[PDB]
Amino acid sequence: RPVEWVQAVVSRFDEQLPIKTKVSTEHNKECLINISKYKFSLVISGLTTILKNVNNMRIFGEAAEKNLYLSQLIILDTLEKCLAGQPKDTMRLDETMLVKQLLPEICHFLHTCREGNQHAAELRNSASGVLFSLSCNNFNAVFSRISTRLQELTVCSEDNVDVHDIELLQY
Amino acid sequence: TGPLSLRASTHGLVINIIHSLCTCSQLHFSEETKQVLRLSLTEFSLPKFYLLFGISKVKSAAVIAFRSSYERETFALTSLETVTEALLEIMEACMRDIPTCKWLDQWTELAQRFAFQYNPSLQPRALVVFGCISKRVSHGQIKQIIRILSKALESCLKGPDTYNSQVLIEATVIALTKLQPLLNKDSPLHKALFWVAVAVLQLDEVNLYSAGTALLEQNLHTLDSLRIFNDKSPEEVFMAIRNPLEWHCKQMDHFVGLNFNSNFNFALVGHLLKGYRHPSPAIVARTVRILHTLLTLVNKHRNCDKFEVNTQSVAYLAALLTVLLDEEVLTDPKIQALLLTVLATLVKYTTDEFDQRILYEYLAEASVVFPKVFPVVHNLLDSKINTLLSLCQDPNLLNPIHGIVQSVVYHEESPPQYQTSYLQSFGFNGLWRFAGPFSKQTQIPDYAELIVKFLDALIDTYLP
Repeated sequence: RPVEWVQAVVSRFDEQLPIKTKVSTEHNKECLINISKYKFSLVISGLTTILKNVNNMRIFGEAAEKNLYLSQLIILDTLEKCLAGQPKDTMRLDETMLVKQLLPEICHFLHTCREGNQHAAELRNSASGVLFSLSCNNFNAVFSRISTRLQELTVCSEDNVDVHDIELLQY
Repeated sequence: TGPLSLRASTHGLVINIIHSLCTCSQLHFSEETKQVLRLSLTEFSLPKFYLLFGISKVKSAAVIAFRSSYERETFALTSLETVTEALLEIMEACMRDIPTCKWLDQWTELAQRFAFQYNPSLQPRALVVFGCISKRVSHGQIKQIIRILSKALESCLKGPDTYNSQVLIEATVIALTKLQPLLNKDSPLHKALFWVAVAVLQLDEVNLYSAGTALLEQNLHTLDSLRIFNDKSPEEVFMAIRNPLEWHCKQMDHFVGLNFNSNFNFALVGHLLKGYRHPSPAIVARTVRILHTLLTLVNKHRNCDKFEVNTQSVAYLAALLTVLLDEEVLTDPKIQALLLTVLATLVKYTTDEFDQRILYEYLAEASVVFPKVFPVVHNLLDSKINTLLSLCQDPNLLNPIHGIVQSVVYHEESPPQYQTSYLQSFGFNGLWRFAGPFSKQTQIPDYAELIVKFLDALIDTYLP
């Protein structure tokens, strides 16, 4: 079935990211965008899965954080292009949990604070860009998140969730 | 036959025979005859005729003819054809000046007696010799050849040892090949043998495939020379001769999965498609010539030019394209589906860069042109494309692959228009099975009894 073909496409994009042949993976990336033009749901779900796995993966060594920086930059820009090219028509509706699955890593690993700014200042820029291009479609989940955390500010003054959550209102 | 010494002795015998044939005053030949015999002696001295005679690696036959003083290689009947034709040339050249020598009559009788009686060690050779030498043939002789073919088929079916009967089948086919042009044009057999040829192509044996292709080639050339194609298509006359005994051929078509009833030209291309998987390239070139002459006949029947894309001629263009696609030309879904299946087979089996590239670039366009019937050929390219999509680092191959992927992903809204089993709706199935590579077992497929019954019905209708 062609779903096996598209999953092979996404994995064929994927294997370069444990490493981090350039022209081949560039053609693969533009093919990813062309497929995400028609059906982006499974593409986005797979990209969330891959990005969550990569950022969740714990590796060490100077070349290892260089690899993480380069890989996360690549994933962020590819996700940005696929998110921007998605509305070929007026199709704004996305599943709320699919946004919510995308939500936490983007909302935290660049916006708990300025994280790795000497390398990840532009990563923060790219995260803000994908967050804007997401909230132009389905901001209502994020808006509900903002309301719920403000409600969560109940009593105790020992809360640092504002830099984690309220600052997201900026972008 | 035999060890090195006897084969070298046979070669020395041939050389001494020609040598004494030219250097004797008893025969008093002409000068030009002596010239052609002198040429023949030189051509037998060549290493090519060493390899024909089975002696390889040996510099001098005369040295090892006497080597004691001081079987591994197989034998192929085409070498015997070349040797017998050379000897026939020599014998003809010498009998031209000799009045009423009657040598050829004696040799034909000596061939006839050994050819038509049962002897497994000698009958395959005697059949080929009688084919090459004879200058006349009758209905009874060729029908005896067909009966011998049928009996060899039955013996190959019942017997575990098959090589001996296969050799006889191959010799039978090439004897038919040599004997067809001498036959009178009024015999219907001139057409009927065509079906016999494709029957051999169903027997998926390498030497049998080569012999069937040779029979088909000479049949097409001779039958074109007798001008039966002047007013009629290759479709019409062959279904006219296959009209009575079609029931057995109906079971045959059900088993092979290719119906000549519905689509004649796409049936023939399915058979001839195995030629590209033959190991020897000469058979490949012969198949190309077969496709070319059929394309010319089909196009000139409709008074168009060569390379003219139309309904009937599109299959030959698809086959020859490896060595445009117009929807307005090909409106029917069945024909365009079969056209897609041909390309899917050729991309599945062939594994060379240029051909898979040109066929992928052709196939991407057909996905745009014919998206509804394009799922039918999905599975035939399901694995291979994926494998390339995994490990093709060359951009030029993966770009049409990406185009095909995007074209299918866009058009996934309506699967149930057609399925991969739609080909089983009518007859055509296994067109990917029949174009597969040659099997190592090379065992004859049963339904060969149906071939036996088919040949028997041929004899029963046309001989008496």
